Formats: sequence, C-alpha cells, structure tokens
Amino acid sequence: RSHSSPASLQ
Amino acid sequence: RSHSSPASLQ
Amino acid sequence: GAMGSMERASLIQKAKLAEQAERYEDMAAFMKGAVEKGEELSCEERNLLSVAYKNVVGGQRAAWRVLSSIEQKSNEEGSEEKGPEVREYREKVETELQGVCDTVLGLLDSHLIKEAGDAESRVFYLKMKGDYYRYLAEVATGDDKKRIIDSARSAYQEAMDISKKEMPPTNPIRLGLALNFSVFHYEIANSPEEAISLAKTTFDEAMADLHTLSEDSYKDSTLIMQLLRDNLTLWT
Amino acid sequence: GAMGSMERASLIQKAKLAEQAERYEDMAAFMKGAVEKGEELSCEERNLLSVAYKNVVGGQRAAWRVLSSIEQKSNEEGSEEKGPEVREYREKVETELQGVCDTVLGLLDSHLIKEAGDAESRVFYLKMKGDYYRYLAEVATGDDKKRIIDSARSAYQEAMDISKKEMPPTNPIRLGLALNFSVFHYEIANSPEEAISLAKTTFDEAMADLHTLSEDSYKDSTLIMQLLRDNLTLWT
Ligand SMILES: N=C(N)c1cc(-c2ccccc2)c(CC2CCNCC2)s1
Ligand SMILES: N=C(N)c1cc(-c2ccccc2)c(CC2CCNCC2)s1
Ligand SMILES: [Ca+2]
Ligand SMILES: [Ca+2]
Ligand code: NA
Ligand code: NA
Repeated sequence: RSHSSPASLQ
Repeated sequence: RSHSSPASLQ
Repeated sequence: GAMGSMERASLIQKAKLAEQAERYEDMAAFMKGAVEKGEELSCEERNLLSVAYKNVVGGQRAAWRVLSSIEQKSNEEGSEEKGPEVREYREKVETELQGVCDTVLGLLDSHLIKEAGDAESRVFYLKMKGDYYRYLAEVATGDDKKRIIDSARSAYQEAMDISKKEMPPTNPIRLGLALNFSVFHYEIANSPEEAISLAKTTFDEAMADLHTLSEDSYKDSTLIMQLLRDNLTLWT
Repeated sequence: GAMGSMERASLIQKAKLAEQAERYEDMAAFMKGAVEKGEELSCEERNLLSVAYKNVVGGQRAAWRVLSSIEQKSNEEGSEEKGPEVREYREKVETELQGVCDTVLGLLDSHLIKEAGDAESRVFYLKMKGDYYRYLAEVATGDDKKRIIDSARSAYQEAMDISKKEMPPTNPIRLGLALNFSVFHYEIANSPEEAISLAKTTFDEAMADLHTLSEDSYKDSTLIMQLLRDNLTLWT
C-alpha cells in the first residue's frame, strides 16, 4: 500500500 | 475511432 | 505445444486466473492449449478465448497506431530524416500482430469452425474470423490487402446470414457481429453508407424485440445497442 | 544477445519509441542491449533503463499479488480443495518475476555499478540494486529470504551514505532513494518506526533546502516529497 518512487528521477 | 464489440458475448 | 502436457480443465482454470491477474498473453497461451485438445468449446470457453486474444491484439494494435503515426510524421515535408529505426520497429510490432492474427485464424480453421454446428458457436467463430482478418487489414498495404479485406467480408457475411436465420435480433452475438461488420464497412471497406445503414437497421430491429427479454438479457442487449448508437453519433 | 547486432544509438532510439507505444518488455530488451554495449549510461539512458524494467516488474508484481491472494484464500478454513493449479500458476509468475530481477541485478553487477564513479550515477544504480532485491524479498519465503533482505538493506545503505555526503537534501535521486528505503523498512524489514523516522527526517531536510531551487527543480523535489507525506499519512 506504500508509495514508492517513480522510475524516472533527476 | 469507431467502437467495436467487447470480447465477451452471450 | 508447450501446453500439451497440461490437462484441459487445468488450462481452463489457469486461463481464468490469468484473466484475473490481467496476464492476457498467458491467458491466450492457456486457451490455445485448450483448443488444441481437440474438443469443442463451451460458451464460457469461447468467451475466454475471445477475451484473451482480443486483449493481446488490442495492445499490439494500440502500439502499431502510435508507431505508424510517428512514422508518417517522419515522412512529412520539413521533418529531419532519421534512420530506419521507426520503420523497423513499426515492422517488428506489425509482424508480431500478424502472427497473433494468424494463430487465431489457424485455430478457427483447425478445427473450431468445421466442428461448430450450433448457431451460437458457428456465428461466434465466423465473427472472430472476420475480426482477425479485419485486424490484418488495418495494417495491410495493397499487395494482398484486397484479398484480406474480401476474406473479412466473406466471414462476416456468412455469419450474418446464419445469425439472421437462426438468432433473434437482440441476441448479443448477432448484435456484436453486426456492430463489427459495420465498423468493417466504415473503417476498412470505405463504405460509410453501408456501415450507417447496417447500424441503424440492427439497432431498430433489436429495439422492437427488447420486449421479449428478461431484465438480465435486456441489459446485455442494450449494452451493445448503445455501441451502435455511439457509432451512429460519431458517423453522422 | 539478440540485440548484439543493433547499434547502441538505434537501441536507445527504439527504447524511446517503445516507451511511447507502452511496449515495456520491448523497451527493457532494447535497454538491456544498450547496457551490454559496455559503455556507461547517461542520465537520460539510466532513466530509460529504470522505466522499462520498473514497468515490466510492476506488471508481474501486480499479477503475483492477485494470484497470492487467491492462493491464500484457497488455504482458508472452509474452502473447497482445488488442485495444484493456483500454486503452479503463482509459481510461474513468481519465477518470471525473479528472472527479471536477476537480469537487472546482473546488469548492475556486470558492470554498471563498478564503472559508476559520479554520485548521481552510483547512487542511482545502488538504489536500483536495493529495489530489485526488495522485489525479490516480496516473494521470498524464508530459506534465503533473510539474505535477500540483507542484500537490499546493504545496497540501500551504501547509496544512502553516498547521497548524504555528495548530494543536497532536495536531490530527486536522494529523495527517491530515501522514499524506497523507508518502504523497505516498513513493508519488508518489519521496522515501521525506522520507516517513519527516515521519511520525516528526509522530508524536513528537503523542506529546509527548497529555497535554493529553481522553479523547475522545485517541482521535481516537491513531487517526491509528497510521496513521503502520503506514506507518513498512511503509516501514522
Ligand atoms: N470470464 C469471462 N470473461 C466470461 C465468461 C462468460 C460466461 C460465463 C458462464 C457461462 C457462459 C459464459 C461470459 C458471458 C456471460 C457474462 C454474464 N452475462 C451473460 C453472458 S464472459
Ligand atoms: N524518457 C523518460 N522517461 C525520461 C528522460 C529523462 C531525461 C531526459 C533528458 C535528460 C535527462 C533525463 C527524464 C528525467 C528528467 C525529466 C524532466 N525533469 C527533469 C528530469 S525521464
Ligand atoms: Ca459440433
Ligand atoms: Ca565511470
Ligand atoms: Na510488414
Ligand atoms: Na518459487
């Protein structure tokens, strides 16, 4: 249920 | 753009 | 086939699980294996077959259209001449789509259609045949594009003739067949007037037959009638 | 590899096309081929790699969870004892997921991580390593579940140490690393207090650094900060 990071970053 | 039939029928 | 060692009932059970998991390539492999057991399919099993392959080819069609649009942009006046990559990759997706269509048509020809004698099954399979030739037609260019189109037309026409003789106007298989034949006329065969006529006649003859139906059958029929209405609104 | 005959630039171009077409298995194959050319990846290329495999494994994880739920229901008290099919098919999806995770971890180990000396690249790859061990941990049962978990922890911890020394608190890679390490603590390592502490410290130290940022960098940072807030709200 926790949100993790999107694939694309900085 | 036209709608066609759903996969599942009767 | 990789599914030759698995029980028919297990293949059907796993197809249902894959549908729940939205694993439609798996679902199609399971139902292909079920078909290749050589027994006729029940109504439910025919629907599972249709769901699996329609979702598989639906993803490929959506991808092919994205790629085809990019490709045609790259051929416009004033576009930087990239390399062969867009064409290559559109061709890759196109070839995989054609493979899926050929596989479905192979199952219908070996030997689903010839063993289907009831109207509900024979019309369902002949509509399927028309549909998958129509998907082939969407990506066909001209060499055998004409013969693909006439193959779709022929299959739909045979299905229409049976459905009109053997099924009531509200029958959901009959309705979905006429819907899809009308899309064929409009999108493939450059016959918008035939598409509009078929859609309106189908709708009106179903409307006049709804009074015979239970509440549950009423919901199924009006669902597909609404798609006919939606297309008429788009087309007129 | 099937991509060994294709140019690196063409593989990258086709990965971008596949992303547009939502063809993520293709995208991952193209980026795997690009990685296997042996050159380091640019920032954009690292992101394409991450997008492709995250979408592939994301579909598998969603399917595995559907199937695992059905399986555990079929083991409840009062459930008709079906056959081996649910377990078999959950195992099939599970094995394919593990294969994808092993492939990604293989690319990082051969030889992306060892050639990554800049903080932005080395932290990105070490976070990736933690993530894909975390996905393995989600389906791991106990035999090497402990060692998988400690492999995830180790990779995240090394990435955290570098990111705190080398990147500002608002850096989106640093933020996404801390977000995912906090999910690890909460969902994998049974350490909700560590998860909550890390999420709150990360959020607050980024908040105090937003004033240094351009409008565009501000948007990127606050996007990931909001995910930290969303988890804190779920967890408290
Ligand atoms: N798994 C699927 N997608 C489907 C399975 C079946 C089916 C289930 C039992 C007997 C026959 C057919 C569908 C058609 C029904 C759906 C409800 N209304 C009437 C027709 S669809
Ligand atoms: N194809 C994709 N998914 C992505 C490509 C890139 C990228 C494009 C050029 C240079 C570096 C990275 C992404 C990250 C950017 C997105 C905009 N904001 C700042 C970071 S995401
Ligand atoms: Ca028969
Ligand atoms: Ca280097
Ligand atoms: Na072609
Ligand atoms: Na397993």
